[PDB]
Amino acid sequence: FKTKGVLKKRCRDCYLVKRRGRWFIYCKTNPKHKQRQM
Amino acid sequence: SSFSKAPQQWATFARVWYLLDGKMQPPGKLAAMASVKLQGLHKPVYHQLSDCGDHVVIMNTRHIAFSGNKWEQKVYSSHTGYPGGFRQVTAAQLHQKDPVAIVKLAIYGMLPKNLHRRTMMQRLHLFPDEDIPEDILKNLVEELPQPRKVPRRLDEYTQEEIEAFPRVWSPPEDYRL
Amino acid sequence: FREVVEILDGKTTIIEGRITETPQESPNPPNPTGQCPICRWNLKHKYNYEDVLLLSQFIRPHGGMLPRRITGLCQEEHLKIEECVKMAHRAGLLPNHRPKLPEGFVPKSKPRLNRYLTRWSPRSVKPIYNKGHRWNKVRMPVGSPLLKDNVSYSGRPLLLYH
Amino acid sequence: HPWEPGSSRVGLIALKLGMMPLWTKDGQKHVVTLLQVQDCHVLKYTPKENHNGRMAALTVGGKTVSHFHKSASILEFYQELGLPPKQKVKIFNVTENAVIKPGTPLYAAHFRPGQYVDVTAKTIGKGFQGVMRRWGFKGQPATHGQTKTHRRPGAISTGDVARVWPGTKMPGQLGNIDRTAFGLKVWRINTKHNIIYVNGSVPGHKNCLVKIKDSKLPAYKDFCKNLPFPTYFPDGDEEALPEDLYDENVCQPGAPSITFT
Amino acid sequence: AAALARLGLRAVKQVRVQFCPFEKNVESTRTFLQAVSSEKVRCTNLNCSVIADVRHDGSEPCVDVLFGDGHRLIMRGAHLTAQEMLTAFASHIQARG
RNA sequence: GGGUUUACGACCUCGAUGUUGGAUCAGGACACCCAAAUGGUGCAACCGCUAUUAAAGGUUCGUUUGUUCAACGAUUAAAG
RNA sequence: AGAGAAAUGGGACCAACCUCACAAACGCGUCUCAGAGAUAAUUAAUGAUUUAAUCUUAACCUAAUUAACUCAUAAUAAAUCCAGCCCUAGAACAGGGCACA
Ligand SMILES: [Mg+2]
Ligand SMILES: [Mg+2]
Ligand SMILES: [Mg+2]
Ligand SMILES: [Mg+2]
Ligand SMILES: [Mg+2]
Ligand SMILES: [Mg+2]
Ligand SMILES: [Mg+2]
Ligand SMILES: [Mg+2]
Ligand SMILES: [Mg+2]
Ligand SMILES: [Mg+2]
Ligand SMILES: [Mg+2]
Ligand SMILES: [Mg+2]
Ligand SMILES: [Mg+2]
Ligand SMILES: [Mg+2]
Ligand SMILES: [Mg+2]
Ligand SMILES: [Mg+2]
Ligand SMILES: [Mg+2]
Ligand SMILES: [Mg+2]
Ligand SMILES: [Mg+2]
Ligand SMILES: [Mg+2]
Ligand SMILES: [Mg+2]
Ligand SMILES: [Zn+2]
Ligand SMILES: [Zn+2]
Repeated sequence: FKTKGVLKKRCRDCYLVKRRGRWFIYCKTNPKHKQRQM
Repeated sequence: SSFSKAPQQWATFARVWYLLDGKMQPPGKLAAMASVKLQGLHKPVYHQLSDCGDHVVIMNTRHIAFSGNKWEQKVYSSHTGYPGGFRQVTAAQLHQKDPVAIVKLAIYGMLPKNLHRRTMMQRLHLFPDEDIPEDILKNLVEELPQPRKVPRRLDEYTQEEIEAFPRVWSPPEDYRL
Repeated sequence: FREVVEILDGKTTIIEGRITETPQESPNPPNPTGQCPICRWNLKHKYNYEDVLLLSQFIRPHGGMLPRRITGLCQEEHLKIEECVKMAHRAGLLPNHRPKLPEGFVPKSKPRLNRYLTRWSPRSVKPIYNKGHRWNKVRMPVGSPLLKDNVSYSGRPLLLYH
Repeated sequence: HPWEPGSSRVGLIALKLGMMPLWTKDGQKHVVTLLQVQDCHVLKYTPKENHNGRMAALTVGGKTVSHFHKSASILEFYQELGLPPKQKVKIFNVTENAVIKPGTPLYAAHFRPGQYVDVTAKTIGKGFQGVMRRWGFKGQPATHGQTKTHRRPGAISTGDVARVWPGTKMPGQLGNIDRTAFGLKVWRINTKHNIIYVNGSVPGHKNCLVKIKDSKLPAYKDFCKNLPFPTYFPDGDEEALPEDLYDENVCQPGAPSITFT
Repeated sequence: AAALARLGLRAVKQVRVQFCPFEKNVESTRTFLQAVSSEKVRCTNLNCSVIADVRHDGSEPCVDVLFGDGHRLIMRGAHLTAQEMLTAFASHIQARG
């Protein structure tokens, strides 16, 4: 996970979901694309 | 009207015990009327130097209701005086620990900040449920109306009211719920 | 309404669909020329989270919302009704619109705290430990800003942050 | 009543005699403290709802004292009970099924060889002691120029706080306070003299009254199953216990002078 | 078709869709047939026999799956959605087989 | 965004707010050095590098130097 | 995953060693040190808006989960005798003993 201010999908398999009040770019193929909106 | 001096004085400055249901009621709206009745601002004979103050018995404190996300947001901060003794508890944790503490602190904050606050707080009786001793029950005079109208649930609605309410839309027969 | 039923008779699975009778719209609406259900039954800026008799018309038996393409509400009314159904579910109205779990109904937990006009979810909000001073005060949101257009008979605006 | 898994037993009030060495069969040498149960009697019983709402309270008295130095109320209470006055009076939280009738005697055979106990007593009071002996503070150097400071506490607070905190360690009373030693193992029970041999050190000076009870540690919560549940009744068995009940590892005085193999 | 291709249909013997194309409730069954007879579903297993029975007066569209566990899934689809039939068939295939 | 360094300003004190380092005692912040729970790695393993949460508790002994620092010796879970 | 040992710190204590020309104090010496809930980050189960999926600032119950923090639990917790004399109790005042002998 990388805590960022601006989330952006780095590939076509990244999905944006709202959990625990925050936004999260989750990626199953490339786990390094995990982003968390601060 | 044509009373003697001592009974007239007694009748005028007599104390009254009010009852207050706190089930599904906001603690601040409870504390408003509680503090008014505690100070005596409901008497046209009121004065700050007089001891005019009525007793308030609030029941069903455990069943109190908080608006919004206050149960998880509102914190209560205390300090034991010792270094490192600063505690901040969530309202939900404080309610789970001591049920009366929420409305107690609400009324304490709504009361005036003079030395009479402790005296008129001694005339406040809070109970978590409908379990009031007989000695206190035998003192009650009237019950104050609840400040918030509790809305009914869907199961608490009568079939007559449900059928009287119109169906605003028509679901399709081929849809599956 | 359509129901999917399954029949197991000796390693033979039969999936069947059964259509039952459904209630229709009331015959006399007050504004028949309105394209929208709410905005033609004149309930616009009238309902709230307490109006369960209106919020329960279009929801699934498990508390879920119904699609807009199936219901027919205008987008703003759909969002308002979605937030109102969320607030009712959080406040405790509509208690029979939950899934039946006979294994999970036995292990009782801490009693449910009574609440109403809850905007966020109780499992996502963090406690405000600082609370701010008078000039910079961390206000607590109450209700939704989507219901700011409702009719105010008293004339005072609704305090959405307190 | 029969024993239950969530039961609590009553305790005793003994006298700290002294310390003795005690060897175990593996060659190790421990130190035991001798607690003599002189006159232990259950004085009164307070019900659970009238004491705590969770567990009942049994009051136990210690060794006998003189009638001529007690007050009228204490003397009236002991006259109504039927016993001479006791010196130390303690309260033990027991369960509702382990209650005993007030006025019953309690003996050291209440505890059995091999068990863990809790021992409460007032520690040896050292009076108004300095900060170095009370809190273990380090002093200043002895002779490298220091002037009249070799045992002072030094700085007590910070300049910005403009005050000192309530938890400030400062000279004062040291010792005359109640402390509890946890998990002391019992090795030996002398039934003739009513003496208990508890492992290790016991708070308080010798010839002082000590409140002994079962160990409330979570590791020894269900040890009371094999012990006499209500108490030790010497007249119920109608058979005298041995003079000394030892543990399974204690080198008894009469021993073959164990040698390794 | 993709959800079936990512399922490993190797454990199915015969799938027959019997319907009448001149009815008003055969849309779901026709799309079910086209999804279960796609190219990916063909190439993931070549031992399966996909039959499309076309009648005129049957008036009851249905599907029958006999797979090598000795199992028979029979679904008379007159009001079910194609998506629901697909999910049911996929869940049953992944449960038994 | 913070107010740790140097500077800038000259607002409180010049009928006195005693000025560096050490000894004693430390309070607190977290922008966590250790200990704890995890995410990503160009993470094979042992070692690592980053990021998230967490401040109840710890954070060594010596030579030189008045030294804070700094170099060096031996360790520690770490020597914030 | 399973067994032990030790150090630090909290609280205590002299059977022995050591300081020890008072009977005591003392370390260099000895004894003991704990259960439940709770969470933040982060994982998955069911499931609509968005009849698929989706840990949910969607409801229902969910489970694996840091340190804090609270609570089980422990300590104190018998009021109006106190002249004098002792004390392992103490600056004073307090506190424990004074019938066995
Ligand atoms: Mg002394
Ligand atoms: Mg020294
Ligand atoms: Mg000098
Ligand atoms: Mg000197
Ligand atoms: Mg000098
Ligand atoms: Mg100050
Ligand atoms: Mg500064
Ligand atoms: Mg500048
Ligand atoms: Mg100036
Ligand atoms: Mg100027
Ligand atoms: Mg000056
Ligand atoms: Mg001056
Ligand atoms: Mg400090
Ligand atoms: Mg942090
Ligand atoms: Mg670490
Ligand atoms: Mg620290
Ligand atoms: Mg120690
Ligand atoms: Mg779904
Ligand atoms: Mg998944
Ligand atoms: Mg407690
Ligand atoms: Mg006395
Ligand atoms: Zn990606
Ligand atoms: Zn509309």
